[PDB]
Amino acid sequence: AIRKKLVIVGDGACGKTCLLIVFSKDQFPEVYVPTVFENYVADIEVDGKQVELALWDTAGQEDYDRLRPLSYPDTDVILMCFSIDSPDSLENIPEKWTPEVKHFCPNVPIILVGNKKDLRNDEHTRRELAKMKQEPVKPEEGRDMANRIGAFGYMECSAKTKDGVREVFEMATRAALQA
Amino acid sequence: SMEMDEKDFAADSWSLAVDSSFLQQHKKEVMKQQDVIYELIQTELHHVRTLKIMTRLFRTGMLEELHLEPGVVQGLFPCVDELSDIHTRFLSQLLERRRQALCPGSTRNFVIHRLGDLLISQFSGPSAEQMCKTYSEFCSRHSKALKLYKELYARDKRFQQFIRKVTRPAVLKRHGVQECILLVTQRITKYPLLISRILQHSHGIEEERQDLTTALGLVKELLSNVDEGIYQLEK
Ligand SMILES: *CC(=O)Nc1cccc(C(=O)NC)c1
Repeated sequence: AIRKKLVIVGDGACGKTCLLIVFSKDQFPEVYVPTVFENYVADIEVDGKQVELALWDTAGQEDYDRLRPLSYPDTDVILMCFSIDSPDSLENIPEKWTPEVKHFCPNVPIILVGNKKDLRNDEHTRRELAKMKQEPVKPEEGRDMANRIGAFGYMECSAKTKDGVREVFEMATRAALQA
Repeated sequence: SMEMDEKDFAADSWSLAVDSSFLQQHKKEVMKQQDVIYELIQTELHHVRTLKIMTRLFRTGMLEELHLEPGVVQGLFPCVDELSDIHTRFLSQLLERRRQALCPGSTRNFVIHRLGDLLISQFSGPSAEQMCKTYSEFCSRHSKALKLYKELYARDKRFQQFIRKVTRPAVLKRHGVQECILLVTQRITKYPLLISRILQHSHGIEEERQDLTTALGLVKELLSNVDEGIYQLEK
């Protein structure tokens, strides 16, 4: 079983900690959703290959530009997260996160992940976003961003309803295996 | 870590750690506040466990089994003894604050009403200065540590065998030499997230809301200085 490292990058409340906790626990935490995620080594068998996948988070490091890059060494796959209920978090993908992830991690496969996809059919989310002349991130805008930033692929998921969660981490392993 | 402290934080939350009949006598906001406080101590227990792995299992194991230059061990595990002493005092103070709060005739039921003062004392004055100066050191030497390890693993067959042997137990699956170093580097950035979520459910007592606000601004002050004091050393 080969060891490959996964790092998830993205804005503040983009749901990267939730995604990581949901996957490492298989289910969405019923009684308590933890504030932090330390690390997890996941046993994933994708397409007949057994891989040990280290999961890391950059949550809490967004403000500390000298500390944050210490997460990147030896990364084999980058999950670039953004929230579907926050079209302003997607604006920072080509402006802020992509140049950094390309400077520290050249040639490392990136998967652009659209989190909180359930919130597209949410009344309160559609209401509050409309008050700022906006609407939830459409799949075509996510695909167009993954295209513009030269990402390996684009994927959507919901840490809450668990839909799409298993499919992202398997695909991340497939990209990490690519040499 | 010791068995007593492992069972005390083995549960997935505070509401699962205490008895069901004890939890039923508290308001939801108290349970939400205690859940986040419990997580701060549970993750501080895991942090000290990680430092004890580096000092006693890796660092110590390397001195007694392998016979390499002690400076190479110092470069592999920088400021670990100092970090161990800093967090063991913090965990000690967090664990006694929990024990003081214990309901009489119980070892699991507790309600921590005062936490702020403990966080202020920790993240201020000489303790904050010693912690700021130690984390700045650790993080500047972090990259050199990962490189020095990769070099030793790709050249030394006895060091390769030592690492295979110590990290064989399942308990250490996510705790290799490299995972431990990043685990430590990321610990300081967890506190503001934890202290902000405690502060969010601590608007019952005003002196507690102000103590948690002072500690929040104190942790960010420390993190900003730790971030401003980093200068990456090359191998
Ligand atoms: C310390 C202690 O006795 N706590 C406790 C546990 C379970 C139930 C109760 C109680 O008061 N039930 C009415 C207290």
